[PDB]
Amino acid sequence: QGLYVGGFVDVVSCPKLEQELYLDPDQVTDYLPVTEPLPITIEHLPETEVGWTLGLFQVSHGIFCTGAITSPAFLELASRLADTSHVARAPVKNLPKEPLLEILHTWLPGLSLSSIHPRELSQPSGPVFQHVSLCALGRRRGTVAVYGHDAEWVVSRFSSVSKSERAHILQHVSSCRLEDLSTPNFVSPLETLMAKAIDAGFIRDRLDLLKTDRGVASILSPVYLKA
Amino acid sequence: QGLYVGGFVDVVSCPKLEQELYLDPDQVTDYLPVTEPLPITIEHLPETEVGWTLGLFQVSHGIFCTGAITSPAFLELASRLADTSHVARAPVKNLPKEPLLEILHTWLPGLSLSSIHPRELSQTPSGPVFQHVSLCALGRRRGTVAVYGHDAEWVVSRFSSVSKSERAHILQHVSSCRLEDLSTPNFVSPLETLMAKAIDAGFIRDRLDLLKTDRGVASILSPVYLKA
Amino acid sequence: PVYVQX
Amino acid sequence: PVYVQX
Repeated sequence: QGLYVGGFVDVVSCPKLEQELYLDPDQVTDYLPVTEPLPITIEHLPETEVGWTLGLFQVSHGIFCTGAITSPAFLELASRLADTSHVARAPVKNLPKEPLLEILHTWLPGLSLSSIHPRELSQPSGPVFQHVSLCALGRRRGTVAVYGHDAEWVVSRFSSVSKSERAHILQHVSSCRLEDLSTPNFVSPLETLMAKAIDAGFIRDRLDLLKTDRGVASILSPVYLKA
Repeated sequence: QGLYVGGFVDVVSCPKLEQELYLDPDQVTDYLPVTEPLPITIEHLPETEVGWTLGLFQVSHGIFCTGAITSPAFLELASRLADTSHVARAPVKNLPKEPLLEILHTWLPGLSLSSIHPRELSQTPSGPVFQHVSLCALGRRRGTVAVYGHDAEWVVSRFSSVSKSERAHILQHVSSCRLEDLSTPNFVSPLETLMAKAIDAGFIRDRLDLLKTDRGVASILSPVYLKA
Repeated sequence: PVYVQX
Repeated sequence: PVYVQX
């Protein structure tokens, strides 16, 4: 009934490289967890709100996000795309068909945090964590999404998340009545989304990076991931 | 300001692994050239006519197609996509920026023929042999990458596989075609159908590597607006 | 007849 | 503030 997303927006034990992307685990502790709902958008397009974060948590492996995908308009679009997408419609090993989950895994396999520039972490001029976007491929390694209808199942796919950590995360997730969240502001910019999908096909090594990301995240089969 | 497309829809030298894709040069000769306009569509989808072939020709290297992309609705869309796309909008080594050519090279780099099953080519075929040509994310036949351009002579000149004599013949035909007489293509597809195909394109195994090898197979000369 | 698309 | 997207 509900449609949840989980996954890492940062994995601690990845090599760091781009200074602007570094999230210092000793520094984010003061700003985590985030329990106030943050928008979930598509590819950082602010008018594509599709739902809300249910929590951003510091765990041993990194920063873990849970959210709910709630926008009727967005789900209607996703369903229309699933209707003709061959990759969305293909069987998944060991799992029953779930059209919405499969289209999401095909179109938007990646998670991406938007957060304040690291230099601007002073004693800041805007909020620290702004939003989380669904995307074709994350800039940070290990940031593949898991989409599911059962939040316990989604979190349990991450073998990197301990039994203890999972219980904590789900305690919080359970306390969120989805019906109480406000309606996301989703206005489909369909040409902009198609341009992004076209560009995503030309990302060198994309499918290799998605495969690698599943390992970096320590995701357990079976799952609806398409790479 | 014409937008032309050229490329092979079959290259004879390639090893063909699937018998249904084989086109025998010694058999297709009876059915070429096709000079009447055939529709140019997208990904073999209904409601996606974007233009018309100007000629399908047998040449030494394979079967070569020329076409004009003429649909106002399609060209308007492509232009808008080009304005948002990052890949379409990037610098092209050694050539001036052409966002429309670039987006078409990102989105629809491949050509794909629809033709009668080759079991029927041995016989006396039951209908036209050549049905339409589709623009696509990647062709099933190798060497089938498009070249898009605004100058037909420049487009054909990019194929070093096509002889000076073969080019002259082809362009003699392309020149004799009045683009203004062609009917308006039937482009009415929902964009969601096209976007689903674009999404699927990203999962095509080794797509970018095959686009690069197809450029070699076609013997395309740099510089061009091709993205792989 | 049957066509091969592609 | 400047946000880094991701």
